[PDB]
Amino acid sequence: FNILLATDSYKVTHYKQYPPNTSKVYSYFECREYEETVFYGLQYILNKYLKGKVVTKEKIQEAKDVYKEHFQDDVFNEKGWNYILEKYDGHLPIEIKAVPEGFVIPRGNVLFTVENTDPECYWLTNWIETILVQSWYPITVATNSREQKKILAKYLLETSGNLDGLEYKLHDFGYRGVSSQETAGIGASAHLVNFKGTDTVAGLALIKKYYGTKDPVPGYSVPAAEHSTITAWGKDHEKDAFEHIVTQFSSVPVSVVSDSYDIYNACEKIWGEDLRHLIVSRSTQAPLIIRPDSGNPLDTVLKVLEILGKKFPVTENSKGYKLLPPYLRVIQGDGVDINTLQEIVEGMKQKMWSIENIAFGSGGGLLQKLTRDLLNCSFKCSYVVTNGLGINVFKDPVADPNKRSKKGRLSLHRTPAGNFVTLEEGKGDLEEYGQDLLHTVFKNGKVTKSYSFDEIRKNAQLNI
Amino acid sequence: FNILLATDSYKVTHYKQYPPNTSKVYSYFECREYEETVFYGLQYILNKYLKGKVVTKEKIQEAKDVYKEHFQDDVFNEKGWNYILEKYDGHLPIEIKAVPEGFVIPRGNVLFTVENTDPECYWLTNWIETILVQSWYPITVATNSREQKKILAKYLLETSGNLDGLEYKLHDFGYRGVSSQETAGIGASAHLVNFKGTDTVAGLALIKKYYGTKDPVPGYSVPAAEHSTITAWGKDHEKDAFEHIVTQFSSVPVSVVSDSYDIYNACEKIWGEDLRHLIVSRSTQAPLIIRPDSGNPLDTVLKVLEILGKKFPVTENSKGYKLLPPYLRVIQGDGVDINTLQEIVEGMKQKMWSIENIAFGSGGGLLQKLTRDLLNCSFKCSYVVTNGLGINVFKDPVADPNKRSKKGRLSLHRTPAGNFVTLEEGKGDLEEYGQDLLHTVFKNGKVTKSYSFDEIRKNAQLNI
Ligand SMILES: O=P(O)(O)OC[C@H]1O[C@H](OP(=O)(O)OP(=O)(O)O)[C@H](O)[C@@H]1O
Ligand SMILES: O=P(O)(O)OC[C@H]1O[C@H](OP(=O)(O)OP(=O)(O)O)[C@H](O)[C@@H]1O
Ligand SMILES: NC(=O)c1ccccc1
Ligand SMILES: NC(=O)c1ccccc1
Ligand code: BEF
Ligand code: BEF
Ligand SMILES: [Mg+2]
Ligand SMILES: [Mg+2]
Ligand SMILES: [Mg+2]
Ligand SMILES: [Mg+2]
Repeated sequence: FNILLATDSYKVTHYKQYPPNTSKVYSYFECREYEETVFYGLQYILNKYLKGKVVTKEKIQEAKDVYKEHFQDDVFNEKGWNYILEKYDGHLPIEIKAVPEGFVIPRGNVLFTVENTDPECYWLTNWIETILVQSWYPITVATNSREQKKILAKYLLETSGNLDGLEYKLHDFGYRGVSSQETAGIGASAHLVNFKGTDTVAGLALIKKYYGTKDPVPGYSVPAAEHSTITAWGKDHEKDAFEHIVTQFSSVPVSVVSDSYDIYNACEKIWGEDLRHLIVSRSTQAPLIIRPDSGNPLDTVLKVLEILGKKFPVTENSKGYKLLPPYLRVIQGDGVDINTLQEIVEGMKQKMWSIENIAFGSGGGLLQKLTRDLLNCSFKCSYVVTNGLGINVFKDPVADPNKRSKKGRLSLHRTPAGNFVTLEEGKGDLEEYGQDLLHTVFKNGKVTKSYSFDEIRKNAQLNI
Repeated sequence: FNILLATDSYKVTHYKQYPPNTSKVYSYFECREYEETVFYGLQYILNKYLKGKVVTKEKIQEAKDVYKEHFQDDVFNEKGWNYILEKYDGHLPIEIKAVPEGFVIPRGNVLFTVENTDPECYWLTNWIETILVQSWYPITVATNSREQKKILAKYLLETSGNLDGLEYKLHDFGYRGVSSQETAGIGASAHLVNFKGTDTVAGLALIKKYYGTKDPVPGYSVPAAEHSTITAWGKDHEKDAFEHIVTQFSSVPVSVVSDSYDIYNACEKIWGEDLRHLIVSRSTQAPLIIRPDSGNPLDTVLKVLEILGKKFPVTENSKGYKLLPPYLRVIQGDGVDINTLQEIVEGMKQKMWSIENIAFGSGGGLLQKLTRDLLNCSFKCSYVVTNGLGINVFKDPVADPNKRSKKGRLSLHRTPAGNFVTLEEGKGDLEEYGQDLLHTVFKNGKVTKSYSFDEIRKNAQLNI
């Protein structure tokens, strides 16, 4: 990895475009006006990519050679990079202040600020815009996952009177559905801010290396079938496949995909009659988890529940909702996103089924079908020093008021009613609003303040 | 990186679920039934993740300890992985056959097959499903980027009579808007299959290392401003910023973002009057490229062109379309995806503006707003040998015939009309359709067949 080659190409030319006599460029990130966002993932980027000796003679030469060919021209700021190598032994003269990881912040507030600590390095602040803005991704996954947690909490509480098992109700299925190995780990770690169930193994190492937990691992799985393990037995032998698998995993929870040929027949005839004796004997700690995986997600869940409620003893919980026996549960892992998850839990409640009966698995919906535009994540220059005088800078495009940026030096505060406000134009220095919530997390090549994964989960909790 | 920890958790339990005495699992990838897809990116995966000694005593021990805690149990196949280390020096006993990279193949055809080459490693075929399925991402970037080229080609030909400079008409802006560094390199490389203009630098090194080009680099950029480099001058000095920047880059193309406060004023008054003398003196090889960046994409482009058409000497080309002078162009890089790209060029044609006048930048729409479901990318077991008997396997869910999978040993063929057909159930062996078009690209830890980025580009060309 070479930080000199990890920026937008045009940024290589910006050192020639800023006003002459500029000693400071100060910039910030917001989720510009999903009304509150979980701030998570910066600490990964600081440690992986930004800290320590990030400039060498060799990286400067490599970048010089690449850009000469890429631009067909000599624009690369070799002198500038060489200055960092010589003066700071290749450590970035940059200060970053950030809201603590896990904090839940309303849209349109400063989440982090970036400035150069040496007047020579005025061009560096926005050099690293590209890498820092990629923080949009763990923010958005963390945020969208917690929004699904809110829906789940709401309906579980209404239909059952409590929140037991909430943290295992949305399982990460997204390893194959994301764009790379690196994305898989980052995305999976972001979902684990809110939940404990994951099949995206990549998230575990990332958390362990960059954040840390008191517990051995941040996330858990159970044995589960896929279509190749059912279909390999041949179409006439689905029953043999189910029997083999549940007997193999007789003492732990086991998920068994049941829609290879006909989900309704598998529920009613195979699980519900032929193998019923191998199900009713299971423990509460080792249920059979039937997994439908096709058809309209709502229609299918409701029909599976209807089938099972006719073949197995249903109870009615204290809220008046129907409950399968403890040895039997359902996971819907197909077509799951925040919209369809809401549609399913609502349709269930309508039909008097407890949300206790159901869990969800989500791949693409959870980890891939998200953009930097969902929370309008943007990084803008708001303050510069030119000729030793500070000036408040911003954009305000005529045809789009929603692209207006903030002015001057920024700080984030609690309001008297306990909300948040971002103070502009260095007004936080007036101290009318208690103390700035942004803390220095990076300064001059060093990570200066870290958060464990345990503190992040605590910060990101739901109210209730 | 540890391949033992690079699969969906459930697959760790699958070796216990297959029928007893299974010696072969054979699987395949297709873009299940955007009618044609560019096959690109498997070779990156083969080289980075799968080839060579990918199993060591330490990776086995690492995986063992992680899974013990992740499953709260001993499920991990320590013995099977030890067998691979001991028998093959940690090289994967796997054969992969694939269509050549760059090939443009209709939906619902076999793209690659995977099978184990040791009866003991029947469980390994689908172990590596997760990692290979991520090939969806470069396939989908390459395909959607090629779909945009087809639109650009059609309107450029229609408005101008030729395709000159088509390869620079869609510029990659998506580095900040993807989910990771790795993703950035992968997606940017996929875009470079069709085009030559990129600001995502990460794409260059990936191509150079994994594919190779004749040319020093596969992609090019030009100097361009961002809002920080305009706004840093102060709102009253937008002219000084513009003058400084074009004068710094007087002899190369320069892109100047012009919407910081008022795009229409910037075009009509600042570029069209105050700084006009510095524009009309520029070379054809060094145009000013005005970049609007807000407002309704189509309405803004038309209005911008209308403004410039009144301030600068417009000609009419040989097709009857209006053309700006050669020292002046426009690039629209806000809100660009394949739908809005189509709307703008069509709206331009309607107003008699040559597509020669315009280029596009795209970030999220190009590299991030895409999922594994856009081309329905799926990997399925189609053939197993159990007790020495080969059997053709598939799924066919009742409520979704679009999830039906293919049966048996597969091959890809030309039809007599020169189209593509995928033959099932070993029927390729009958020789009635000529030769299988898949080639062995990986076998037993070695990459056995390879393509340069130049062969890939040539394979991925448009018919035009
Ligand atoms: O939320 P998603 O990204 O869809 O991931 C979840 C789906 O992924 C797996 O199957 P896959 O989609 O690989 O195959 P299928 O379409 O044939 O079920 C799984 O069985 C779910 O169906
Ligand atoms: O296609 P996209 O992924 O949107 O990327 C392209 C956009 O990104 C950059 O600005 P940015 O979006 O960072 O800030 P802005 O929204 O204030 O223009 C660029 O100036 C384009 O507007
Ligand atoms: N455990 C599962 O059911 C699963 C399915 C697909 C992808 C990931 C996990
Ligand atoms: N060169 C550009 O205008 C650009 C803008 C945004 C991101 C990348 C590149
Ligand atoms: F494992 Be199945 F084809 F979703
Ligand atoms: F660089 Be601008 F804020 F799109
Ligand atoms: Mg599935
Ligand atoms: Mg934007
Ligand atoms: Mg912009
Ligand atoms: Mg699917």
